[PDB]
Amino acid sequence: VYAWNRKRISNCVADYSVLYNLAPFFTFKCYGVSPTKLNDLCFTNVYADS
Amino acid sequence: FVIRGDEVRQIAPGQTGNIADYNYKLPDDFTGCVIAWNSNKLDSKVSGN
Repeated sequence: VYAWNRKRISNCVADYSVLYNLAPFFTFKCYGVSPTKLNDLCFTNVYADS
Repeated sequence: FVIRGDEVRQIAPGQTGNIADYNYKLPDDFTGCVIAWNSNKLDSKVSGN
């Protein structure tokens, strides 16, 4: 956890079908928001923390 | 019903999951109850894959 260093991901096409395309990807559901609506929802400045 | 078991929490009724998004859908609040039978030793197949 102490690393906190990663490359930046932005201004990209966040197609959630790519998440299912990867074999070991399992969790993509949001607790408060249904993934069905999230399939085409748009966000700004979203990066995966390391 | 028969399932793996590693993802029963997500595919549980009333919530979205892998198998839940695959085949079976349930209403927002169905009157029935859900019961999961956790087979421990004997009901688990040890020979057939």
